[PDB]
Amino acid sequence: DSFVIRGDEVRQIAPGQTGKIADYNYKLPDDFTGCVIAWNSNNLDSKVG
Amino acid sequence: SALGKLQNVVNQNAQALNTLVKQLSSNFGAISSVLNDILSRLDPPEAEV
Repeated sequence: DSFVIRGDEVRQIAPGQTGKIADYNYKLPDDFTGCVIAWNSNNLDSKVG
Repeated sequence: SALGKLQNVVNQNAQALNTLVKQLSSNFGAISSVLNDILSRLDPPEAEV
């Protein structure tokens, strides 16, 4: 699964986590197994305007 | 005082039952001794702890 979110929300992506994106956008099962990969994208996903 | 033999059985049963009932009001290390309060004060990931 691939998507782009804000900087402070990288911690919210975990089982048994509560938040606006956690509740209304993306929810992880409590028994989730796997790995999580995230990286900054200022060089690609940033515009002066 | 002739019937101590039959009184001892009743006393032992009542005292064992009383101890079993009274054992419910113990933290055992948890924050609170009632689980209804626990379920209504913390998120599940530590509520289960």
